[PDB]
Amino acid sequence: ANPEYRHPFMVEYIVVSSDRGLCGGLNINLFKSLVKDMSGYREQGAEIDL
Amino acid sequence: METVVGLTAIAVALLIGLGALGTAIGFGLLGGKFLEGAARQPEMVPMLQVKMFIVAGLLDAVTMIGVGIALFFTFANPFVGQI
Repeated sequence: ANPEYRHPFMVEYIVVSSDRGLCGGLNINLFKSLVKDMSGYREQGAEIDL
Repeated sequence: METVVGLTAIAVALLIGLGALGTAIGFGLLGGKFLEGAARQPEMVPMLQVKMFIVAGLLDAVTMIGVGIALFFTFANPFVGQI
């Protein structure tokens, strides 16, 4: 309804992990999946903030 | 004779002066809103111009009648013949 203004968030990583033991691969499977996308950003030559 | 002719110059001034006063303020009010609408939706400007001209015809209608009766009182005065 308001085409008069475009917020910067409408035109063109925070990582969650546990604080304790006994995790059945929970954190490892997440870091394994993250490294794939961080490596992809370096093939593109982009800098990364975490 | 002099009173009728003198009071017909005052009639012409009122017919055009009162018309000019209203028309100037009326377009200041109408035009101000045309700029407000054009700034909010710059893609609708073609449609807003035609809609403003529809209203402009209504706004000046009686002013144009008065300015035609004032150029008639000026050239070939209708009240001089009556006396």
